[PDB]
Amino acid sequence: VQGQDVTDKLQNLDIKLSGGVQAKAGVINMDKSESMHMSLKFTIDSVNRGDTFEIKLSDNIDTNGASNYSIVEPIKSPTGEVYATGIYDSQKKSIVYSFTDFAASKNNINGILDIPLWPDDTTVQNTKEDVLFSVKIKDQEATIKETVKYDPPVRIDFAGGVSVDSRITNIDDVGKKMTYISQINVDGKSLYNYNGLYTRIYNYSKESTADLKNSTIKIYKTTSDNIVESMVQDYSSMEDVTSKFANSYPEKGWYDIYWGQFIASNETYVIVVETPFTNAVTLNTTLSDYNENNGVEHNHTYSSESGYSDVNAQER
Repeated sequence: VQGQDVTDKLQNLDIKLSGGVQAKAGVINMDKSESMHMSLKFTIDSVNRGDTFEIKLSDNIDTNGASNYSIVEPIKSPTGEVYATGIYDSQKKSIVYSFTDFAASKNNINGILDIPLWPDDTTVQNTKEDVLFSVKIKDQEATIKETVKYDPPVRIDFAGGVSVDSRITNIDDVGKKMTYISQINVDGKSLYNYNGLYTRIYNYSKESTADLKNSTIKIYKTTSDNIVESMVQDYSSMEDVTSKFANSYPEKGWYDIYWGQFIASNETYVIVVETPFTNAVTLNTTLSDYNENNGVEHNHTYSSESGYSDVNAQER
Protein backbone atom coordinates (compact mmCIF):
# COMPACT_ATOMS: atom_id res chain seq x y z
CA VAL A 1 0.00 0.00 0.00
CA GLN A 2 2.90 2.31 0.98
CA GLY A 3 3.61 2.94 -2.74
CA GLN A 4 6.47 2.09 -5.10
CA ASP A 5 7.99 2.72 -8.54
CA VAL A 6 5.71 1.60 -11.36
CA THR A 7 7.47 2.51 -14.65
CA ASP A 8 7.15 -1.20 -15.55
CA LYS A 9 3.41 -1.00 -15.27
CA LEU A 10 2.93 1.41 -18.20
CA GLN A 11 1.11 0.82 -21.50
CA ASN A 12 0.66 2.64 -24.83
CA LEU A 13 3.40 5.02 -23.70
CA ASP A 14 4.53 7.23 -26.54
CA ILE A 15 7.08 9.93 -25.87
CA LYS A 16 8.52 12.49 -28.33
CA LEU A 17 10.20 15.91 -28.76
CA SER A 18 10.38 18.93 -31.11
CA GLY A 19 10.99 22.71 -31.25
CA GLY A 20 8.58 25.01 -33.14
CA VAL A 21 8.82 27.84 -30.58
CA GLN A 22 12.37 28.35 -31.89
CA ALA A 23 13.35 31.30 -34.11
CA LYS A 24 14.13 29.13 -37.11
CA ALA A 25 14.01 25.29 -37.21
CA GLY A 26 17.00 23.11 -36.26
CA VAL A 27 18.42 25.82 -33.99
CA ILE A 28 18.01 26.83 -30.33
CA ASN A 29 19.09 30.31 -29.25
CA MET A 30 19.37 31.40 -25.60
CA ASP A 31 19.85 35.15 -25.89
CA LYS A 32 16.31 34.77 -27.36
CA SER A 33 15.16 31.87 -25.12
CA GLU A 34 13.48 28.95 -27.05
CA SER A 35 12.67 25.35 -25.93
CA MET A 36 12.08 21.61 -26.56
CA HIS A 37 8.63 19.90 -26.16
CA MET A 38 8.02 16.43 -24.62
CA SER A 39 5.05 14.67 -26.12
CA LEU A 40 4.02 11.94 -23.72
CA LYS A 41 0.94 9.75 -23.48
CA PHE A 42 0.43 6.56 -21.44
CA THR A 43 -2.17 4.27 -19.87
CA ILE A 44 -2.19 2.11 -16.71
CA ASP A 45 -4.38 -0.25 -14.55
CA SER A 46 -4.40 1.05 -10.99
CA VAL A 47 -1.91 2.91 -8.83
CA ASN A 48 -1.71 3.60 -5.12
CA ARG A 49 -0.91 6.87 -3.33
CA GLY A 50 2.91 7.05 -3.48
CA ASP A 51 3.54 5.13 -6.72
CA THR A 52 6.04 6.96 -8.96
CA PHE A 53 7.78 6.90 -12.34
CA GLU A 54 10.88 8.58 -13.79
CA ILE A 55 11.73 10.30 -17.02
CA LYS A 56 15.51 10.06 -17.48
CA LEU A 57 16.96 13.22 -19.08
CA SER A 58 20.28 13.80 -20.85
CA ASP A 59 23.14 15.57 -19.06
CA ASN A 60 22.15 18.80 -20.85
CA ILE A 61 18.37 19.23 -20.53
CA ASP A 62 17.24 21.78 -17.98
CA THR A 63 13.78 22.85 -16.87
CA ASN A 64 14.61 25.95 -14.85
CA GLY A 65 18.19 26.82 -13.83
CA ALA A 66 16.62 28.14 -10.62
CA SER A 67 17.33 26.13 -7.46
CA ASN A 68 18.34 22.47 -7.63
CA TYR A 69 14.88 20.98 -8.27
CA SER A 70 11.89 22.47 -10.01
CA ILE A 71 8.31 21.38 -9.75
CA VAL A 72 6.81 20.57 -13.15
CA GLU A 73 3.12 20.69 -14.11
CA PRO A 74 1.26 17.62 -12.96
CA ILE A 75 -0.62 15.19 -15.12
CA LYS A 76 -4.38 15.80 -15.24
CA SER A 77 -7.71 14.14 -15.84
CA PRO A 78 -9.81 15.18 -18.85
CA THR A 79 -11.55 17.41 -16.28
CA GLY A 80 -8.38 19.14 -14.96
CA GLU A 81 -7.73 17.12 -11.81
CA VAL A 82 -4.79 16.46 -9.47
CA TYR A 83 -3.61 13.23 -11.04
CA ALA A 84 0.17 13.00 -10.36
CA THR A 85 2.58 15.76 -9.22
CA GLY A 86 5.94 16.18 -10.93
CA ILE A 87 9.43 17.25 -9.86
CA TYR A 88 12.72 17.60 -11.76
CA ASP A 89 15.92 16.91 -9.84
CA SER A 90 18.91 18.80 -11.25
CA GLN A 91 21.49 16.37 -9.83
CA LYS A 92 19.99 13.14 -11.14
CA LYS A 93 18.52 14.88 -14.19
CA SER A 94 15.24 13.03 -14.21
CA ILE A 95 11.66 14.09 -13.70
CA VAL A 96 9.51 12.31 -11.17
CA TYR A 97 5.79 11.98 -10.77
CA SER A 98 4.13 10.75 -7.66
CA PHE A 99 0.47 9.83 -8.20
CA THR A 100 -2.41 11.00 -6.01
CA ASP A 101 -5.76 9.60 -4.91
CA PHE A 102 -7.56 10.22 -8.21
CA ALA A 103 -4.94 7.93 -9.70
CA ALA A 104 -5.93 5.10 -7.31
CA SER A 105 -9.70 5.48 -7.63
CA LYS A 106 -9.74 4.80 -11.39
CA ASN A 107 -8.88 1.98 -13.83
CA ASN A 108 -8.91 3.21 -17.45
CA ILE A 109 -6.40 5.89 -16.41
CA ASN A 110 -4.76 7.55 -19.40
CA GLY A 111 -2.32 10.40 -18.83
CA ILE A 112 -0.58 12.89 -21.10
CA LEU A 113 2.23 15.45 -20.65
CA ASP A 114 3.18 18.38 -22.88
CA ILE A 115 6.20 19.64 -20.95
CA PRO A 116 8.61 22.20 -22.43
CA LEU A 117 12.32 21.63 -21.72
CA TRP A 118 15.38 23.75 -22.42
CA PRO A 119 19.09 23.15 -22.93
CA ASP A 120 21.23 23.61 -19.82
CA ASP A 121 23.24 26.86 -19.81
CA THR A 122 25.73 25.28 -17.39
CA THR A 123 26.75 22.25 -19.54
CA VAL A 124 26.15 23.62 -23.03
CA GLN A 125 28.26 26.57 -22.04
CA ASN A 126 29.30 27.69 -25.53
CA THR A 127 27.77 27.40 -28.99
CA LYS A 128 27.23 23.96 -30.62
CA GLU A 129 26.35 22.54 -34.03
CA ASP A 130 24.00 19.59 -33.62
CA VAL A 131 23.68 18.85 -29.93
CA LEU A 132 21.93 15.63 -28.86
CA PHE A 133 18.86 15.93 -26.60
CA SER A 134 17.22 12.78 -25.21
CA VAL A 135 14.31 12.00 -22.91
CA LYS A 136 13.96 8.35 -21.89
CA ILE A 137 11.48 6.17 -19.93
CA LYS A 138 10.75 2.42 -20.11
CA ASP A 139 11.76 1.08 -23.54
CA GLN A 140 10.91 4.16 -25.52
CA GLU A 141 13.34 7.11 -25.78
CA ALA A 142 13.21 10.44 -27.66
CA THR A 143 16.19 11.94 -29.51
CA ILE A 144 16.49 15.23 -31.36
CA LYS A 145 19.47 17.26 -32.58
CA GLU A 146 19.45 21.00 -32.35
CA THR A 147 22.10 23.66 -32.52
CA VAL A 148 22.71 25.92 -29.58
CA LYS A 149 23.68 29.55 -30.09
CA TYR A 150 24.19 32.60 -27.97
CA ASP A 151 23.84 35.94 -29.69
CA PRO A 152 27.22 37.69 -30.10
CA PRO A 153 28.22 40.64 -27.99
CA VAL A 154 27.77 44.20 -29.15
CA ARG A 155 30.67 46.22 -30.57
CA ILE A 156 31.59 49.53 -32.08
CA ASP A 157 35.14 50.27 -33.25
CA PHE A 158 35.37 52.96 -30.60
CA ALA A 159 37.98 53.45 -27.90
CA GLY A 160 39.79 50.43 -29.39
CA GLY A 161 36.94 47.97 -29.99
CA VAL A 162 34.46 48.23 -27.13
CA SER A 163 32.44 45.00 -26.67
CA VAL A 164 29.55 43.96 -24.36
CA ASP A 165 27.00 41.12 -23.97
CA SER A 166 24.60 40.32 -21.12
CA ARG A 167 21.77 37.99 -20.14
CA ILE A 168 19.29 36.95 -17.44
CA THR A 169 20.30 33.42 -16.45
CA ASN A 170 18.34 32.10 -13.46
CA ILE A 171 14.96 33.34 -12.50
CA ASP A 172 13.97 32.33 -8.99
CA ASP A 173 10.32 32.89 -9.72
CA VAL A 174 9.14 31.65 -6.29
CA GLY A 175 11.62 33.60 -4.16
CA LYS A 176 11.55 36.44 -6.73
CA LYS A 177 15.17 36.87 -7.76
CA MET A 178 17.13 36.96 -10.96
CA THR A 179 20.72 36.64 -11.88
CA TYR A 180 21.78 39.15 -14.52
CA ILE A 181 25.26 38.36 -15.63
CA SER A 182 27.22 40.53 -17.95
CA GLN A 183 30.56 40.48 -19.77
CA ILE A 184 32.81 43.51 -20.38
CA ASN A 185 35.37 43.52 -23.22
CA VAL A 186 34.07 40.25 -24.67
CA ASP A 187 36.19 40.52 -27.81
CA GLY A 188 39.07 41.11 -25.41
CA LYS A 189 40.87 44.10 -26.86
CA SER A 190 43.22 46.69 -25.48
CA LEU A 191 40.90 49.69 -25.22
CA TYR A 192 41.49 53.33 -24.16
CA ASN A 193 39.64 56.58 -23.91
CA TYR A 194 40.82 59.80 -22.29
CA ASN A 195 37.86 61.09 -20.23
CA GLY A 196 37.40 57.45 -19.23
CA LEU A 197 35.49 54.22 -19.77
CA TYR A 198 32.53 53.08 -17.67
CA THR A 199 29.95 50.32 -17.23
CA ARG A 200 26.47 51.00 -15.89
CA ILE A 201 23.79 48.50 -15.05
CA TYR A 202 20.21 49.77 -14.92
CA ASN A 203 16.64 48.86 -15.82
CA TYR A 204 15.76 50.11 -19.29
CA SER A 205 11.89 50.48 -19.26
CA LYS A 206 9.96 52.81 -16.96
CA GLU A 207 8.16 49.74 -15.79
CA SER A 208 10.88 47.21 -15.01
CA THR A 209 10.78 45.77 -11.52
CA ALA A 210 14.47 45.18 -10.84
CA ASP A 211 14.92 47.04 -7.53
CA LEU A 212 18.69 47.04 -7.89
CA LYS A 213 18.45 49.08 -4.69
CA ASN A 214 18.56 45.68 -2.92
CA SER A 215 20.83 43.72 -5.27
CA THR A 216 24.16 41.95 -4.91
CA ILE A 217 26.76 42.65 -7.54
CA LYS A 218 29.92 40.66 -7.71
CA ILE A 219 32.72 41.20 -10.25
CA TYR A 220 35.35 38.78 -11.51
CA LYS A 221 38.35 39.51 -13.75
CA THR A 222 39.71 37.19 -16.49
CA THR A 223 40.66 36.72 -20.18
CA SER A 224 38.35 36.55 -23.20
CA ASP A 225 39.85 33.16 -24.24
CA ASN A 226 38.57 31.22 -21.24
CA ILE A 227 35.07 32.73 -21.01
CA VAL A 228 31.68 31.27 -21.94
CA GLU A 229 28.79 32.18 -24.28
CA SER A 230 26.20 31.46 -21.55
CA MET A 231 28.29 33.41 -19.01
CA VAL A 232 27.69 30.58 -16.46
CA GLN A 233 31.12 29.28 -15.32
CA ASP A 234 33.41 28.45 -12.39
CA TYR A 235 34.36 31.92 -11.09
CA SER A 236 36.54 31.00 -8.08
CA SER A 237 39.15 30.04 -10.68
CA MET A 238 39.44 33.74 -11.66
CA GLU A 239 40.16 36.97 -9.78
CA ASP A 240 37.45 38.63 -7.67
CA VAL A 241 37.63 42.42 -7.87
CA THR A 242 34.12 43.35 -6.66
CA SER A 243 35.27 45.24 -3.57
CA LYS A 244 37.46 47.66 -5.54
CA PHE A 245 35.21 48.46 -8.55
CA ALA A 246 31.75 48.77 -6.95
CA ASN A 247 29.69 47.90 -3.86
CA SER A 248 26.47 45.84 -3.79
CA TYR A 249 23.13 47.25 -2.57
CA PRO A 250 23.55 50.68 -4.32
CA GLU A 251 21.40 53.55 -3.01
CA LYS A 252 21.07 55.28 -6.41
CA GLY A 253 19.23 52.27 -7.83
CA TRP A 254 21.78 51.53 -10.54
CA TYR A 255 25.46 50.64 -10.70
CA ASP A 256 28.10 52.75 -12.47
CA ILE A 257 31.71 51.81 -12.71
CA TYR A 258 34.73 53.82 -13.78
CA TRP A 259 37.22 51.34 -15.23
CA GLY A 260 39.66 54.19 -15.88
CA GLN A 261 41.15 55.24 -19.20
CA PHE A 262 42.30 51.79 -20.13
CA ILE A 263 41.26 48.15 -20.08
CA ALA A 264 44.06 45.78 -21.10
CA SER A 265 43.99 43.36 -24.02
CA ASN A 266 43.54 40.49 -21.58
CA GLU A 267 41.37 42.31 -18.98
CA THR A 268 37.70 41.27 -19.28
CA TYR A 269 35.09 41.40 -16.52
CA VAL A 270 32.16 39.15 -15.59
CA ILE A 271 29.46 40.93 -13.62
CA VAL A 272 26.98 38.78 -11.83
CA VAL A 273 24.06 40.64 -10.34
CA GLU A 274 21.32 39.14 -8.22
CA THR A 275 18.33 41.35 -7.65
CA PRO A 276 14.87 41.17 -6.25
CA PHE A 277 12.19 41.13 -9.04
CA THR A 278 8.39 41.45 -9.68
CA ASN A 279 5.99 41.34 -12.68
CA ALA A 280 8.49 42.09 -15.40
CA VAL A 281 12.04 43.21 -15.97
CA THR A 282 14.36 44.36 -18.69
CA LEU A 283 17.78 45.78 -17.96
CA ASN A 284 21.21 46.31 -19.51
CA THR A 285 24.89 47.01 -18.94
CA THR A 286 26.94 49.59 -20.79
CA LEU A 287 30.54 50.36 -21.71
CA SER A 288 30.84 54.02 -22.63
CA ASP A 289 31.94 57.52 -21.69
CA TYR A 290 30.34 59.62 -18.90
CA ASN A 291 27.33 60.36 -21.17
CA GLU A 292 26.88 57.30 -23.32
CA ASN A 293 27.40 59.44 -26.40
CA ASN A 294 30.08 57.03 -27.41
CA GLY A 295 29.58 53.55 -26.15
CA VAL A 296 27.78 50.25 -26.34
CA GLU A 297 25.04 48.46 -24.38
CA HIS A 298 23.13 45.14 -24.14
CA ASN A 299 19.61 44.61 -22.79
CA HIS A 300 17.68 41.52 -21.87
CA THR A 301 13.96 41.45 -21.08
CA TYR A 302 11.73 39.08 -19.14
CA SER A 303 7.93 39.07 -19.27
CA SER A 304 6.05 36.95 -18.69
CA GLU A 305 4.10 39.99 -17.30
CA SER A 306 1.76 37.85 -15.21
CA GLY A 307 2.95 34.62 -16.87
CA TYR A 308 4.10 32.54 -18.59
CA SER A 309 5.76 29.86 -16.42
CA ASP A 310 2.78 27.95 -15.01
CA VAL A 311 0.72 27.72 -18.27
CA ASN A 312 -2.19 25.65 -16.90
CA ALA A 313 -4.29 24.00 -19.67
CA GLN A 314 -2.60 23.70 -23.09
CA GLU A 315 -3.47 21.37 -26.04
CA ARG A 316 -1.90 20.99 -29.52
